[PDB]
Amino acid sequence: DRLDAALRFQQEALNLRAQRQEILAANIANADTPGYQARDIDFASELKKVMVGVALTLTSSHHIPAQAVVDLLYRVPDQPSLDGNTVDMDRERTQFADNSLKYQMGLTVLGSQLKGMMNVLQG
Amino acid sequence: IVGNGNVHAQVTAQLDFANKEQTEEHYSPNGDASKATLRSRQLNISEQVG
Repeated sequence: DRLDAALRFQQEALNLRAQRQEILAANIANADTPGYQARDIDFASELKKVMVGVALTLTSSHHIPAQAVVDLLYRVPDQPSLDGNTVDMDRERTQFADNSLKYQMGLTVLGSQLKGMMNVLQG
Repeated sequence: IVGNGNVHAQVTAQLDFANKEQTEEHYSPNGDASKATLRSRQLNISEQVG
């Protein structure tokens, strides 16, 4: 559908921001686990990958339709801890706040596009 | 062989005067993968060994 193509980029950006938000909050929650590595995703490359499948064929009514079913990069440690935990509070707190801001911005842009498509139709 | 008049026979017949109509449907079994005909197949396999 053409409607999907217009809203594909913002939807994928919003979903990627939510996933990275979950990853950052997991990094915050597991700050005290000894031996836990701080993981993160490269937002731009994954957004390229998602932006850049074959529903199985249903011959009749009984035939069952096809059933549907990111890469994590390690953060470079800054300070060496003794328990092997590489999670840094300041870095991930700033990243968490930034991801929240960008999620809000994506919501704003997507809502503006939908509202414009709506006022085009209203009449 | 027996001769004219040296044989007598009589026949009785139970007949069928009942109108019957029948429709039969048969499906060939496809439980064996060798004789199974397929149109679409989705096989998702995952093995996360730790």
